[PDB]
Amino acid sequence: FQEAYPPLCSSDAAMLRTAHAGETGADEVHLAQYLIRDASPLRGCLPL
Amino acid sequence: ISLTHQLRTGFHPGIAFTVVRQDRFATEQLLYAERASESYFVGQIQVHHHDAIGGVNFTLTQPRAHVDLGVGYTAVCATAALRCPLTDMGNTAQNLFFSRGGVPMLHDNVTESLRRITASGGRLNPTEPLPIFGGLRPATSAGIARGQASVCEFVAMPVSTDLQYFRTACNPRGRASGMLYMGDRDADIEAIMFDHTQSDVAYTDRATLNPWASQKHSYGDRLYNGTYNLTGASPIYSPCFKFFTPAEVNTNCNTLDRLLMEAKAVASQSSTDTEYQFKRPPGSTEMTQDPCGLFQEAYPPLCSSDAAMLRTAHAGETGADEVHLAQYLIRDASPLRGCLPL
Amino acid sequence: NTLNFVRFLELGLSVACICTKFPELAYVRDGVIQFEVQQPMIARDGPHPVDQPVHNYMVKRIHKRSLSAAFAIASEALSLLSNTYVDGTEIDSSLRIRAIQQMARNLRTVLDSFERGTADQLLGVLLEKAPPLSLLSPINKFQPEGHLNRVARAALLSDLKRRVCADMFFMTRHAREPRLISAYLSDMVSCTQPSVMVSRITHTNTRGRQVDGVLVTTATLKRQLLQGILQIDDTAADVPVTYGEMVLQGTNLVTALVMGKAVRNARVPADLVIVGDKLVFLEALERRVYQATRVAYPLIGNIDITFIMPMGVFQANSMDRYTRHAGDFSTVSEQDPRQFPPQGIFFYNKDGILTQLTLRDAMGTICHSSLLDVEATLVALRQQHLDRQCYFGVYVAEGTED
Amino acid sequence: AIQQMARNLRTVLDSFERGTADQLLGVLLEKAPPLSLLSPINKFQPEGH
Amino acid sequence: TFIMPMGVFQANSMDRYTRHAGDFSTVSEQDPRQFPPQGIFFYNKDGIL
Amino acid sequence: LNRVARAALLSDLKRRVCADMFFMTRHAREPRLISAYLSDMVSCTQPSV
Amino acid sequence: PAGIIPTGNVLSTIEVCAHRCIFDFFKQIRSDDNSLYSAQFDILLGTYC
Repeated sequence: FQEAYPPLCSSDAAMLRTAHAGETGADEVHLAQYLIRDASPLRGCLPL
Repeated sequence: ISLTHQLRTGFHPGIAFTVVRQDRFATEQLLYAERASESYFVGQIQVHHHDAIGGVNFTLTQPRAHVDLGVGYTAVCATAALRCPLTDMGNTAQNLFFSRGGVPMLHDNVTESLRRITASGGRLNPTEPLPIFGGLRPATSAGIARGQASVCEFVAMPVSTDLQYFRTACNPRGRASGMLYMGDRDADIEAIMFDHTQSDVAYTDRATLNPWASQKHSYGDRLYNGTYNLTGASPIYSPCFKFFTPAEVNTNCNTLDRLLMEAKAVASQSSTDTEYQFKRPPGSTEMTQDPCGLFQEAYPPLCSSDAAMLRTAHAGETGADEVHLAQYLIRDASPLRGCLPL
Repeated sequence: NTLNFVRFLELGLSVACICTKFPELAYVRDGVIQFEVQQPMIARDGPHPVDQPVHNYMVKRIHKRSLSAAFAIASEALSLLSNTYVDGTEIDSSLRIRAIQQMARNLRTVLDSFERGTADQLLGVLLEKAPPLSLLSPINKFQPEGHLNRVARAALLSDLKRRVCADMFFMTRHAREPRLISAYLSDMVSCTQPSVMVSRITHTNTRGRQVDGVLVTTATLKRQLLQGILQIDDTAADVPVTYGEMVLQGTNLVTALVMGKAVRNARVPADLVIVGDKLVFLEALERRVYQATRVAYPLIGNIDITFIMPMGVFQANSMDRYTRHAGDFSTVSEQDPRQFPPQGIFFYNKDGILTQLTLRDAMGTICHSSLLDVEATLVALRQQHLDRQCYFGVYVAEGTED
Repeated sequence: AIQQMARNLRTVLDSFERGTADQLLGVLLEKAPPLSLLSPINKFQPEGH
Repeated sequence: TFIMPMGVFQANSMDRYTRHAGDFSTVSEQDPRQFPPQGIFFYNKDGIL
Repeated sequence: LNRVARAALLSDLKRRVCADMFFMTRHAREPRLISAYLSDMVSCTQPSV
Repeated sequence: PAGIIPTGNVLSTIEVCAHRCIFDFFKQIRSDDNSLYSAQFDILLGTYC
């Protein structure tokens, strides 16, 4: 298909995790940083 | 020319638009028929001798005829499931430079530079040699990715528009119309469609939303109506053609039965195998059920004036705020509320 | 491979029609069929006029169609079939057997194609006949009898708008609730009036119960309705096999020539269900017919939906420019870049990609010369009733040297 | 003519048996108080006065 | 029968309270909600405001 | 098929192979889905002579 | 042309084309014409009451 999947990446380690003792964060853009949610086929695998 | 300068730079002129686009979807249907729904007559089979490229071609022809021997309605169908959409839900701007017939501007330099500027930043354009005694077909492209491009026609309106009109099933003309409102006389289709002495029929308070696309000879009515026939030479389909033209009417039947006759599988008014959604090709008989064409209405999709409002930070469903400061987010009111995943 | 032959009578779509042979069809100008239907009354008193009974005379006419099928022959086949008792040698005989073998093998499928396409023509005419259920069922219910005024008719029309907006994809939306699907299948079935009852032999099941219709779907919808929604009544059905031939002769023949007028089982494996209180066929004919042939299947029809979006509207009232919270969308700039009037609209694509319609896309429409075609408009407004008005604001004078 | 007159007379005689039910429905609707008022009258007050 | 008041201004100064600070804020220096109301907003038969 | 049917089909294949990729270790907790798509796998290939 | 036995023989064989202001329909075929060999007929398929 000549495409590529983006995984869970972010420009700041602060926003990549949330303070809830569980899943990771989901806020996409804070002021000028960014967080790209996982769109790869490995969504429910590869434990964090 | 000045409006070209303003729109190219980033200025906002004192005018607002509504976009209209038609989208096609593959559906699976379900039909039920009673027992003696048809008297189906079988004729006598005959053959035609016919010479061909190397030999002969035998054509076997058998005539037949059918009668609906039901006093009422003896068969009913209803669309059931949604398959993949055929069309692309994109942003391809309608070009009015495919049309010939209006009065030209005096200086041909201005018209050529204006067409050249409009061709920049757009997909479909007339070809550069300008074929006289031709159809002004736009130049074909390479292969396509996600379906047939759907054109979007722009209708102007005044800026101070009641935005709550666009959160439900509205009419692009700004004034609801159609044959459906009757009961007293014959020539009340024209009074509903164009007469502004009396108020609107649907929004039962005012004459019309935009007074630039609703009167008998307004700008939108002079531009898109088929009776005036301004865009006849344009080969591309106009998605707001069905909203502005008065339908031909015979008043012998009552309203509800003729509504049922208009509700059947009408012939399509677009092209399927082609790439830019052109006009209806002659000889093409494909029957498509057409909702929201017999009610003269269009549905607003999920749209917002900022990308920030359209999506939330929850890893799930979309945003839900109505207006933030001066922007807006119109929630989806189409029949495809829970389909077409995002 | 060996092709299988489909017989039109053995199909479950055969119950929806009465096929009769008619040799002299090509000489028929018009067909006429007549109805004489009467209606009852009740008697009342008070300020109501007494009623007289009504009789209705309805007349319908035939619609003539056709079926065409082609069949080709190579030139060498003609050459080796044009012998007529001249040959019989041992070299061209094999070629002649190959030619007549291709002849018979081709003619067999050509003869099969009519039996295969009669079902296609019934699907075509039944699609061209049937109104939508979302428009048939409220009219059959919400008006009691008819002859409505403006008001109840307008309320009915609003109900129809809501019903079309709601109940359009009800199979793929409420697929997690099987109780509703069997709840509107009986609404589909108990909404069509029946037809005439005159017949000699009918379609029945194994027990002998008379069938009541046919319900044709796609194969996937047949599977979904068959797995857990509807209940199987039988696996085999009794199907009539003969056509029924009528011819004109004698007094009818001499009338037609002079005046110009004229007057008048098998067991098949097919699954039957019961819906509501009626017994119907349920056929999803996709493997017997329309398989590995270049024709598209009906019941795969398309719909067109029109989408409308405002583009650059600015909310004029200062009441309506409110924020739900204080710090909703803050920016480092000293001036918040959201008070400004919007210039674009963001929607979603077919695949879910975010796209944008900027006002720069409007130059294909508003920057045309058609914005200055005021001449026909001026001609139209100059032909109506105008009153004598003061001309203070539209008149320009000249200086008079003072 | 005689067949039309007989076919007409049969429905006219049908109309009385069909309209007796209409008159019974008329008197029974004009004879019936609502449930939402009859039910608490016969429950809350013992006898009256 | 349905009933609705239109121009009622809550005269008591205690009664003009807000549930939160930034509930419906604006851009201007004076919010247009301390002013006395002049209209009423309700729903039509079809759900249109 | 023409251009547009092929294009919509390729978009469908792209989404399908992105989703239906590890369909036994994603939908492991649902025994109904595995027996549902095994019958899709088996009833998709043509027989032989 | 209907193949009906004529009820009476016509005498006085003269030129009939000249006196065509009489009669209500006059058709003069030269030798033969395919309009004679037309047999389009209308048919009734039964009534239902």
